[PDB]
Amino acid sequence: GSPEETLVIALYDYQTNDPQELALRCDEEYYLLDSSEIHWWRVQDKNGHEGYAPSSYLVEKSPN
Repeated sequence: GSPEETLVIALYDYQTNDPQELALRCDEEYYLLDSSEIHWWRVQDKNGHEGYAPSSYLVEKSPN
């Protein structure tokens, strides 16, 4: 239960200022890709949209 990839939940509706960031929705979650880093958490939407996301305005969801 640690494929180096989990899901997160956006506490607040964070918007993207460029293809670099990923638009987040309140209550919604995304696919965590690069969690090892620390500067910025990389997330991916089920639509194939990825971008840097603030790990601060969100929390880990873990599998199951």
